[PDB]
This record gives sequence, C-alpha cells and structure tokens, in this order.
Amino acid sequence: VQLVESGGGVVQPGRSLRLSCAASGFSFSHYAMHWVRQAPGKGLEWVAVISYDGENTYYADSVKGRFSISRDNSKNTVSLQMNSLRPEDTALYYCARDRIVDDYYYYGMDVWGQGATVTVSSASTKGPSVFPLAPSSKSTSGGTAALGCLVKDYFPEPVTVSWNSGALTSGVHTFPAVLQSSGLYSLSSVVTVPSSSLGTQTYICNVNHKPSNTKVDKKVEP
Amino acid sequence: FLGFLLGVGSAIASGVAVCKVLHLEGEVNKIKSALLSTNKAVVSLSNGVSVLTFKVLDLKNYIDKQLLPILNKQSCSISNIETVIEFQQKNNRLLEITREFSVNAGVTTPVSTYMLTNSELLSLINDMPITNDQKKLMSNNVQIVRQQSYSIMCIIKEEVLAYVVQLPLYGVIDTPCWKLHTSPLCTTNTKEGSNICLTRTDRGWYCDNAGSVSFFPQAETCKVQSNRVFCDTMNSLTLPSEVNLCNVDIFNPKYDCKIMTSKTDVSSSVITSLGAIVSCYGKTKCTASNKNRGIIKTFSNGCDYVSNKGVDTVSVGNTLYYVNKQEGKSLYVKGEPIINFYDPLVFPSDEFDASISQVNEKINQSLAFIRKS
Amino acid sequence: DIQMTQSPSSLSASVGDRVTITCQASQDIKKYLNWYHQKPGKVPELLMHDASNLETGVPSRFSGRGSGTDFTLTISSLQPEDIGTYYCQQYDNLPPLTFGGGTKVEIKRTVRTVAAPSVFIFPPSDEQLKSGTASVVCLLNNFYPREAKVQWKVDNALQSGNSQESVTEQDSKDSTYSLSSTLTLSKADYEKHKVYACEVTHQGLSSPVTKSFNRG
Amino acid sequence: QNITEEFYQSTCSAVSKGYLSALRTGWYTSVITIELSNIKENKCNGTDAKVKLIKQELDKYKNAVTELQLLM
Repeated sequence: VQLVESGGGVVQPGRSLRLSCAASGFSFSHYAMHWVRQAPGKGLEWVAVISYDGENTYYADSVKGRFSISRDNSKNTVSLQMNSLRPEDTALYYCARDRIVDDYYYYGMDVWGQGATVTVSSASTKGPSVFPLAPSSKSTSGGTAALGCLVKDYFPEPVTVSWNSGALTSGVHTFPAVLQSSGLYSLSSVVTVPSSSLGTQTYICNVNHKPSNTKVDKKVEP
Repeated sequence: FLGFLLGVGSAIASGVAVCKVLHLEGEVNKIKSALLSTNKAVVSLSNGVSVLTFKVLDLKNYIDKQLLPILNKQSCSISNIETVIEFQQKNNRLLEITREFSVNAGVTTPVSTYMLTNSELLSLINDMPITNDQKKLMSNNVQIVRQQSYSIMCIIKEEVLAYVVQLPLYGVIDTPCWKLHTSPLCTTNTKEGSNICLTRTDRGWYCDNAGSVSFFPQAETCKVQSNRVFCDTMNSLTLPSEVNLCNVDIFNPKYDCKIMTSKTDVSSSVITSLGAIVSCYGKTKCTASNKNRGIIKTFSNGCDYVSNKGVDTVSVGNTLYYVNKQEGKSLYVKGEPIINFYDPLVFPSDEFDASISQVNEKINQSLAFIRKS
Repeated sequence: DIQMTQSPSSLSASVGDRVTITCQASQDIKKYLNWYHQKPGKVPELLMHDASNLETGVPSRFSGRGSGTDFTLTISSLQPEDIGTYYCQQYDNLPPLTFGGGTKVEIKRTVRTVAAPSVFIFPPSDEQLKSGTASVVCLLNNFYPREAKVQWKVDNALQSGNSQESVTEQDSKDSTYSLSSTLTLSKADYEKHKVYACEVTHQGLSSPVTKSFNRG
Repeated sequence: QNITEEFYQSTCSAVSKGYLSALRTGWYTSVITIELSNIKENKCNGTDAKVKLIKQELDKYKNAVTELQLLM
C-alpha cells in the first residue's frame, strides 16, 4: 500500500501547476481519491474528491472554478491541476484513499500519501550559501569549544544539515530557520566538541536543499 | 413472454441415435477392441459417424489381476486390510454412476464428476473436430459445458458399461449480444380507474448470428460467466436485424415491435444488468437506498430508473430488491412515455400478444366507427 | 455547508492522564464523523470512523463517544506517541467534507533545575565578507529557565532592529534550550566599527555576561 | 470497452450491451465405457472379517451391475 506524490515546487501567483499521485498495492480502480491540503503550521483543509469511475468530482468552495481533478486507472494516477493560484494556496497537498470502496458517497481517508509542498511566493528559488562559524582560538585547554555552519540566503524551505554525514550527532543543535529582511531563509547549526579534538578530527557540515538540488559540504577549520 | 412461439425439438435425439446404433450386433466388441490398446480412440460407427471413445474406468483389469488372484489363491484369509479400502476406491464411481442413472431415469442433466471428470472432460474437448477458439472457450468454461450437456446410459453387456456423453457445440462465438428488460408503463392520473398500461413483450436475450438476430425469450435458459452469454439455439427464434430498431424508435416502419396492453395498475421493479427500473403507481412506497447511508431516493409515480452506482437496494411496497453490483456505465435516454399518446376511452384495455401496428389498426377501426356519427 | 468546531484548541497534560476533547457540528450529522491523529511531522492517520468504530490496529486506549451534534474523543492513559494533533471530520451527504480546527496535545515540560548557558560568539567569515555582508552569531547553549536576554553592543552602543533570534525546542535528554542571535550588517557598516559584543542576562548567571571581539 | 446499459424512459425499457456470444449450434456425441468383470460370485470362507468385508463389497458391485442391467 503506497501513494507517491509528485509535481510540487514554487510557482508565481496567478500561474498554474499540476500535481500527480501514483498508487500501488491496492485495486486503485475501485477507490475514490481525495486531495487534502494543509497550510504550514495550520490544520487540515479538504480540497477535492473524485469517485471510483471518475464521473463524479467535488471541489471545496475556496478552490471552486480554479482547481480540477482527474484520474487515470490504467496507470493508477490522480492529477490535480491548479491554475490561477493565490498566495493562500501555499500548503502541503496529500492524495488520500477513500475508506469505503465502490460508492458514489465519499466517507473518509484511511491511506495518506507523503505530500507535495506548493509555495506560491513571487520570490524565486535560490540555493543556500554556507559560511563557516569557526572555533575561537581562545578556547581553554579542557576545553569544550564550539563551531558550526551558517546556512544563509536560501528559498524555499527546508534545508537539512548533518555533520560528518551523520557520524556526529551528539551536541548538535540545528536551529529553526528565520525569515530575513531579503525574503530568504537562514539558519545555523552548531556543535560543541572537546577542544583537544580540534586540529585532529576533520569537521565538515553537509547542507542539503532539495528545492534547488543543492548539496554543499563545508569544512570548518580554526 | 414469447416462449410459446418457439418450436419444439428432441434434445437427446443425437445421443439416443448413437445408442440405437450401439445396440447393433458387433458394435460393442468394436469399441472394446478399439480401446484394448489405449484409453481413448476414434471409432467409425456403423452409421458412418466417427465418434471419440473413452475408457474412464478399468475394473476387469483390477478385479481379475489384482484382487481375485490374491483372494482365492490359498488360505482365503487375507493378510492386509489396505486392499479393502483400495477396492472401496475405484468402485465408488460405478456405484454412484448406477445410482445417478437410477434416480434420473437413465439420462442425467448436468454431467457430474462421477460421469466424467475434469481431466477426462478436458481431454475429450481438446481432441474434438472443432477450431481452437471453441476448444479454448470450452476448456475455460467447463462448468457451463457440464450444465449444457447430457449423459445417456446406453448399454451394459459384454463386460462393458457404455454411456454417451452428449456435449454442446459452440459454433457461434464472440458476436455481440444484448439483454432487453421491460416494465409496465402506465399513466399517473389520480383516478381509481381509466388508467391504461402498456408494456414491451420482447424482453430477453438477443445475439447477432449470420446477419440475423437469435432471440431468446426465456432468459432463464441462458447462462452468463463474465460478459459471455451461453445460450441454446433451440430455445430461440430467428429474427431480422431490424428488430434492434425497436430500441432507437418503437414506431419505426421497418419492424413491428410486440407490445402488451392492460389496465392493471400494479407497481413493480425490474432489476437489470446495471441498475433497476421502478414502475411506481398508486399509493405504494418506492425507495432507493445505499447500504451505508440508508434511503437516498423516493420515486415519484411513473416509470423511473436508477443506476447501480451508489444504490444498493430498491424497495417497492413490501418487496426488497438487491441490485447487481456489476461495474459499467449507465445511460438515461429522456423521453415522453408512449402511454401518453393514446385515448384512455379508445385504448384497447386488454390484449396479451399484440404489436404497435395491430393496436394502431384497432384504434383506426374504432375511430372510423366513431366518426360516422 | 456544515461547520465543525473542536474544543480545546490546545492542551498540555502529563503521561497517563485521561484526555477528553470535544467536537460539535453545525447540524445533525448523526454518526458520520471520523477522528484522525496526526503525529508531529507525520501524515494524518485515521483513528476511528462512525464516531465510535475504532479502526483496526488502533490501541484500545482511544474511545469515541457521542452522536447527533456532539462527539467526544477520549484517551484513557495518554502515552508518549499520543502527542500531536487530533481532527474530527464529518462525512455527510454529498461532500463539502470539512475538517475541524484540530486539537494540539503535548506532554508537560520537564522540571529541570536551573542550568547556566554556555555563551559563544562567532565573527563573520572572510568568504561572507567578500560578498558584502557580515553576520555575527551569539550562541547560548544548554540552559534552563527558558527566559534569557541577548543584547548587541557595537562600540559600547546598544543595537536595535537588526538582530534575529532563533531558539530550539527543549532537548529530550537534558531538558535544556539553545538560542542563536544573529546580527547582520552591510560590509561598510561592519567595517565602520571596532568591537562587537553580545550581552546575555539569565537566571543562572551572577552578572550579565558580555562576550566581545575586536575586528581582526 | 466493456458492458454498458441504456434506459429508455420513452418505452420504459432497458438494454444491456457489451456481452459476447457462445451459442449451442449443435451437439457432439461421444461413447464412454467402463470395463466390468464377470467375477465368479462365490466360494470363500466367511470366517474372516476382512474377507467378509471384501465379500460384501463384491455383493455391492454385482448388485450395481444388476441394477444397471435392469435399466433396459
């Protein structure tokens, strides 16, 4: 049982964008398919539904006339075409399976996909620039000194930051992103390590930004 | 309703003929000598027809070379009891065949596993003088083959029991078929009487066959597997193709559609392949309901129809109907009921087997009689 | 279209407590209501349907009650993995299938006796300076109370309106917090000063601790 | 495509198209035989239980043969 969704991204207000969702593991041709969106940090919002035969489509009032739902049972896909997008449409969209099979009355969602993020902001997509927050040379001999990475000027969210490709996890703090005055995001990832370890073990942070296909490895040295 | 128009014929005439040819002096020895080598052989019968012949059970071999030698040799007391059970096997079949023939007067409708096993039936089908399409069709639907074939107990002599298994021959295959469902179509006036009812009588199955239409009025004599309709050409009329026009227009001049007139204001429900027709008249309760949400529709007086999508139950008065949950697309052809085209005072209140042209002619006669005054 | 309201918007309860949340409908939806539980950063999972019929696999501690217009979802013993958001949803005739506002469920915070923050300061890198921007980072590590003041002083002059704070959530191991205050300036404005400092005031500190550095 | 159905409210009748034909145009006869034995129906000691059971089974078999003979 699996619903894999695709087609997300960033799209300027007023333009169009089509989401697709492929199903595998069940008799897709007999289940009604829902589209349900969720704004960042807010609750769930029902978007649309299409019956098992594809001859009954229902849309929410806030997306009526703009969105259009379609299905293809020969390939087990559901497509949601959204044109004339407002900024309030920025959300994470799930495709979901209807609990009850082979009906014209729709009941609820029991199998949910992972979702596709749709951002409407007029700003473009920019990969992040990674700057090293290098350890101070005053650090005591003991001494528990600290270093890190500054992931600056990226859009949209999110970026994932690891250390030594995951080999370093203890004492790592990756802060939540902040929205800079430029309209782009920025965060910091800091690690506290024994001062006697500097100059002996290589410290590299790995920054990943999927929306821009950006993979950065930043080596931090004193 | 058109079952009386069909012609009558002998169903087992061929098997009985093969039996009467099997009673000739020397024919059972012919078959036995042919099957002396293998368990199946083609034999030219004395009537000229060549038939396939099977030896489905060999008891003389077992009795005379495996049981009696060990029994009556010396010290008739036997040392192993597994022989008793081994003989209860290979003998139950003969007893069951005898009993089936006793209860069915010697000719049994659907051919059981005791008469003919699935391996033997498939072996018989695969070695028949028919095209490969019919072989595949028969092999995939062995149950319908058993239902549509006979087994006539033929003769028992010369240490051999013989019965003729008379199998169907599916000569016509893959041509398009359609079922026609009908329901009474009455007026909806509130008066206690003067309520005329009209119905179509050509209900049943129809299949294209050699430029004509084979029509089966008794749809009960037609089996359906998935979308294949197994019917018997003997329980059928043969009509011109123009009869299909009765669906696009019932007043067409080419074909005359048989109808029925009455004055019986009875509410009914006729469940079709994908949906249900409801003739709701009088003060009767007519309801369409879903299994998970209850009643979803109340029918107004008249002839209406619902699709099987979303509707799981049709209630008419006290009768409950479960709709077929087969997948497909339904279509609603809007139109005015034909019953609104006739005068209730001049309408023939009763005619069992009539047609559009006949009713129109009687109306013309009565109107010509009335106009003279 | 029917409107659905959940009560309470959020709640904070200890592990093992009996939690009862309520859902109310605009009209009669007699039993066409589902309960979903969305764990933090996960997909919504269907907890139960028909307002009382538990879904197969759901732990028996969940119990749905109610009918007509009023329904309740009850957790007899709140568990760690029971945190998140809970949504009631009606499925009446011909969907506008509206959800509810949701109910946030979180475990109470840890006691965590007071711990003073480790304060670090990072000057802007040379690579970042080559592009015309300077970002000084003041880091507070592993302290608990949650409250702390971080102020920026450039040449002993207090700054205002050009610094951004970002704070982590309470750690699952030591129940402490971390905060980063980043001060961003232009290269010309950054080179227009001598000494940069961040001053931290916090319960675990005897005196407001100032960490400073000279450019160079 | 697949099975479709049209309901004519005009004449209050439904037609269900999309089915395929398999019509019994004729018959095929086939003789099927079972070879029997004319076992000599006696002469063993009915002292054993296994022998008595086999003798009863032989009685069943010959009575079946006799019943089949009476079907004429």
